[PDB]
Amino acid sequence: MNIFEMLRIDEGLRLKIYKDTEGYYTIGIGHLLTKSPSLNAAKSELDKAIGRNTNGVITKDEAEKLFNQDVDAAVRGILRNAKLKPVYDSLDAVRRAALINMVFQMGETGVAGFCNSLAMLQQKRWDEAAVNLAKSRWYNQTPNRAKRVITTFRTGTWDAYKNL
Ligand SMILES: *SCC1=CC(C)(C)N(O)C1(C)C
Repeated sequence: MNIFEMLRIDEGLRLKIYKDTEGYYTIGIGHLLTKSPSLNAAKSELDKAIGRNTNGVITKDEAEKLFNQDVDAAVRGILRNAKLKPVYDSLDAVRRAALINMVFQMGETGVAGFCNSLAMLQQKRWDEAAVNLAKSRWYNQTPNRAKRVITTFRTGTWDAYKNL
């Protein structure tokens, strides 16, 4: 298991524009196109992202390309963020992947707001961190996914993602 395989399981793969759990136009492996309710706006973002006129449809290679960019961007985002970098650096590689997964899903800003949870993680109080992480809109709206990420932070293993 690794961050790519982990997010591939959590985000799925779809080659046509679809709406994500929040109702937002998305494509590929969880590539958010826009929060605008206009399909035309989403299509424009997609053609820009891919570099051709796609009419709302891309290939698996194209999906994987955006995905690699989105993973890289999440991580570099973490490393440029004064609230996230110290926790990230303090973690082992498995729990690092959990933190990348959160940022991919909710953005740097949403995760930075988890300051109480981040402090518990910095302190390696893994069970306490897990309890605090669940007290969140994130857990309530995507509980199965949140449970997997929280298990990863609690155990520092991939147990929630193997057999899946
Ligand atoms: S969200 C940034 C942050 C603030 C403080 C409460 C000092 N923390 O421990 C972290 C780094 C979580």
